[PDB]
Parts: sequence; structure tokens; C-alpha cells
Amino acid sequence: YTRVVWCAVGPEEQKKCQQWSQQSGQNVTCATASTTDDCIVLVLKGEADALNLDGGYIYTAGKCGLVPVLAENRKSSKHSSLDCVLRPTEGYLAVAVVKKANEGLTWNSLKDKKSCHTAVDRTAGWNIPMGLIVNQTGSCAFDEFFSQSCAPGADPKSRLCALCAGDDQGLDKCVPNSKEKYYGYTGAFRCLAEDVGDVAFVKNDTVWENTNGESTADWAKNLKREDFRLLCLDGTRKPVTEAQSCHLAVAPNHAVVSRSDRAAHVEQVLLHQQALFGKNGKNCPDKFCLFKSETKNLLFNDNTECLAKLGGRPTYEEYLGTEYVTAIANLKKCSLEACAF
Ligand SMILES: *[C@@H]1O[C@H](CO)[C@@H](O[C@@H]2O[C@H](CO)[C@@H](O[C@@H]3O[C@H](CO)[C@@H](O[C@@H]4O[C@H](CO)[C@@H](O[C@H]5O[C@H](CO)[C@@H](O[C@@H]6O[C@H](CO)[C@@H](O)[C@H](O)[C@@H]6O)[C@H](O)[C@@H]5O)[C@H](O)[C@@H]4O)[C@H](O)[C@@H]3O)[C@H](O)[C@H]2NC(C)=O)[C@H](O)[C@H]1NC(C)=O
Ligand SMILES: *[C@@H]1O[C@H](CO)[C@@H](O[C@@H]2O[C@H](CO)[C@@H](O[C@H]3O[C@H](CO[C@H]4O[C@H](CO)[C@@H](O)[C@H](O)[C@@H]4O)[C@@H](O[C@@H]4O[C@H](CO)[C@@H](O)[C@H](O)[C@@H]4O)[C@H](O)[C@@H]3O)[C@H](O)[C@H]2NC(C)=O)[C@H](O)[C@H]1NC(C)=O
Ligand SMILES: *[C@@H]1O[C@H](CO)[C@@H](O[C@@H]2O[C@H](CO)[C@@H](O)[C@H](O)[C@H]2NC(C)=O)[C@H](O)[C@H]1NC(C)=O
Ligand SMILES: C[C@@H]1O[C@@H](O)[C@@H](O)[C@H](O)[C@@H]1O
Ligand SMILES: [Fe+3]
Ligand SMILES: [Zn+2]
Ligand SMILES: [Zn+2]
Repeated sequence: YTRVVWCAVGPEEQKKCQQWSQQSGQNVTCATASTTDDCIVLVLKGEADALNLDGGYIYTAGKCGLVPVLAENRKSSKHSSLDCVLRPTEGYLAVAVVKKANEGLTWNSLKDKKSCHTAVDRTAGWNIPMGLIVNQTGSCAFDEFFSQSCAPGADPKSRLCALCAGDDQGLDKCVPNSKEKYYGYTGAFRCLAEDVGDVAFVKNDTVWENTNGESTADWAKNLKREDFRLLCLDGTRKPVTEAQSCHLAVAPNHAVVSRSDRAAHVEQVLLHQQALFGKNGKNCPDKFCLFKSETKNLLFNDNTECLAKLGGRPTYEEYLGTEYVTAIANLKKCSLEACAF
């Protein structure tokens, strides 16, 4: 069975996958789709095997019978004795980030401001912050809360796409893939950094990874951590060093998913692939590294140390947690089960 078809979202992930495919000697091959939802459909049809998904998409996929297989694990201070593959995941902090210079902007004065989101349906970029805002406003009109947004995946003619820029040539405005300039963790943070939006909904790590010389990308070169503040739910503003006390939620890590009938085979292949191309893999620095793509988080987040086994062989609901699962269900009432395709 020993060949896995990975699903790449957009042309840049396709290019990375092709390299991985070459280096793996066709042990992995590539299918490509324009959106994550389209990739999920390829997996269901059996035309692709697997892809790595943010928590919000794991919810979509899980309702259609796809299962979590292995999880992204990043570096941590705690649980250091265990190998990365066997270490429990910790989850990431969803934060709301503003410019320090934008004084007196707090959680409570976000209405009618300009927002930057990773993509519709994603954990930190959409589900957590819009879930909170629906609950707080008692209204399903989340599309009228911000004056203008970039929320890749919304209607390109709506105000939710008004701030998105598209590609080099201005094509593909608001597509939920990396062709969109302001897509993803990095894109949404860039939307703030360039003062297109007033607030970005990303995760803690994104801020650290794109400031104080960590990035070297032309837009991120001169970004200083101190020029940013986190918005806390209590109306306060804190330095980005204080994320542990000023986040919107903790999110389940991104995770590889597959059709249940393929899970065991995808898992075995991926474990061998990471021994070759993972963090201290045989072939990484030298030939190819799975978990690098110049800050662009292609296929996997660049800060991934390894893919970890799950343990408790969880269902998608157990993986996401009852906490997160009810948040999503409640928000989804604005836009009670089956598969959405
Ligand atoms: C928000 O997002 C940020 C970006 O992701 C993130 O910051 C990142 O944090 C991680 C750590 O969680 C950093 O990675 C680490 O950096 C260090 C320093 O450059 C690296 O160097 C050493 O690594 C060692 C091995 O892990 C580490 O030992 C660790 O374990 C020991 C226990 O044996 C313990 O040390 C203790 O220290 C005590 C005080 O003196 C001492 O008395 C005691 O005896 C004990 O030895 C620590 O737990 C320690 O972690 C060494 O201490 C060194 O640190 C290390 O390899 C790893 O790369 C990232 O650099 C950092 N990213 C960036 C870009 O800044 C934030 O944490 C996120 N914030 C939140 C709230 O989640
Ligand atoms: C937007 O606002 C909505 C509406 O409030 C909100 O949805 C609500 O979230 C609550 C919090 O997540 C849900 O309550 C949940 O917890 C209760 C309590 O049980 C838990 O706490 C105890 C005590 O610490 C723990 O020991 C325990 O392990 C639980 O974690 C649950 O109630 C129980 O349900 C079981 C069913 O298995 C019963 O047998 C029990 O008797 C008891 O009633 C509950 O099931 C939840 O898990 C609350 O349900 C939910 N409300 C609705 C209408 O869905 C969203 O979370 C808000 N969104 C955002 C983004 O914040
Ligand atoms: C492609 O997959 C095959 C199947 O796992 C790999 O061939 C095995 O490689 C291991 C480690 O080198 C050997 O010990 C096995 O005996 C090989 N045969 C098997 C199990 O079929 C091969 O390594 C993979 N190639 C790459 C580059 O990933
Ligand atoms: C696998 C994920 O890992 C951590 O993020 C937890 O906070 C989540 O609830 C989930 O279990
Ligand atoms: Fe995410
Ligand atoms: Zn918390
Ligand atoms: Zn279980």
C-alpha cells in the first residue's frame, strides 16, 4: 500500500510537495487543490490520502469521517525527557494583536475597526475571535462588526474581503491559500504590520517569529516586539511577553488527517518520512527539510519540531476537546450535523 498522496493547497505548497516527492523517491506524491475544503473532498474521494489541517478544518473533516493521525508538536520547556514523537502536545495561544501606537484600542473598542484574519473557519483567525464576538453582541451579524477585513474565504465582494490584496498581479483576491498576500498566520500578521488592519487574530508564536530580526522578509525586517500589544479579554493591553495571561483561548495543534481506512498506512509512512526530513533527520539540512519554507508555513508550520503520536487513539471530538467543539457548533448556528459536502 506503501505510497501516500499528499494534498497541497495552492501553487506554493504544490512546489514544496513536488520537492518532497522527488526526495522521497515517490514514496509521497502530490495532488493539488485551490482550497483546503477541496483538498478534504479529494481525501474523501480517495484521490488523495492526507494533509495537515488547522483545528477548525479538523472539525469539518471529522464530520465527514476523516480522523486525526499525527499532531504537530513544537518545542517546549516542560516534558523534555520524553522524545518529541511521544510527548503530549500543548496547544497554541490564540491572541489578538495591535500596534502599540494605536493607543486606547482595546477588546471593548474593536467595533467598526479593521481586522486581519488567517482565513474563515480557522481556529485563531476566525472561530475563537468571532465566537467570542457573537456571544458578546448576541448577534449573528459578525459580518457587520468590523468596518473592513481581510478574511480569506469570504465573499470577495463583501467587506470581509475588502482589505485582502490577492497575488503579485492582484488576482485571486481573498482566496484561502498562500497566493493571497494576507492569508494565514504570516499573512494576517503582515496585514497588521503594514497598517492595513487595526488588529490581527493570530497565535502567540507568529508575533515572535516575525519580529526582532527573526524573519528577514522585507516587510518583517524592522519589526520590533515592543511596537506591538496583545488585547486581553478584560479590556487591558499587555506586552507580547504576557501571552500566558492575555490570550483568547488555547487551540489544539494542527494535525494530519486521513480517511479512517487509510490512517494506519499514512502514519507509518509519515514517521519514516520525518526520520529522513524532520528536525534532525538524516537528510534535512543537507537535501530537504519538511518543516522549513522561509516563514511561509507551507504544508506544516515552520516551528514544528516533529509530528507526534496521539495516544488514547482519539476521535476528532476528543482531539479538539469538548471546550473547542461547542464553541464551533454555537458559532456555526449563525451560518445540526452531517457532512457539509
Ligand atoms: C510564544 O511564542 C514564542 C515563539 O514560539 C515562544 O518563545 C520560544 O520559547 C521556546 C522555549 O519554550 C524557545 O526555545 C528554546 O530556546 C532556548 C534558548 O535560546 C534554547 O536553549 C536551551 O534549550 C535547553 C533544552 O530545551 C533549555 O533547557 C530547558 O530545560 C531545562 C530543564 O532541564 C530548564 O532549564 C532550567 O533553568 C533554570 C533557571 O536557571 C535552572 O535553575 C534549572 O536547573 C533548569 O536547568 C528549562 O525549562 C529549559 O527550557 C535551556 O535552558 C536553553 O533554553 C532551547 O533549545 C529552545 O530552542 C524559543 O527560543 C522561543 N522562541 C523565540 C523566537 O523567542 C514563547 O514561549 C511563547 N509564549 C508562550 C506564553 O507560550
Ligand atoms: C458562546 O456561548 C455559548 C453559550 O453559553 C458557549 O457554549 C457553552 O459553553 C459552556 C462552557 O464550555 C458549556 O458548558 C460545558 O460545561 C458544562 C459543565 O461541565 C464541565 O464542568 C465541570 C466542572 O468544572 C467539569 O468537571 C466537567 O468535566 C465539564 O467540563 C457541561 O454540562 C454538563 O454536561 C454533561 C453532558 O455530558 C451533563 O451530564 C452534566 O450534567 C452537565 O450538564 C456542558 O456539557 C459543557 O461541556 C455549555 O454547554 C455551552 N452552552 C451551550 C448552549 O452549548 C460557548 O462556549 C461560547 N463561545 C465561546 C467562543 O466562548
Ligand atoms: C520508500 O519506501 C520504502 C518502503 O518503506 C523504503 O524501503 C525501505 O527502506 C528501509 C530503510 O532504508 C529498509 O530498511 C527497508 O528494508 C526498505 N524496504 C522496504 C521496507 O520496502 C525506502 O527507504 C523509501 N525511500 C525513501 C527515500 O523514503
Ligand atoms: C490535541 C490538542 O492539544 C492541545 O492543544 C489541547 O489543548 C487540545 O485540547 C487538543 O487535545
Ligand atoms: Fe491554527
Ligand atoms: Zn487560558
Ligand atoms: Zn477515546
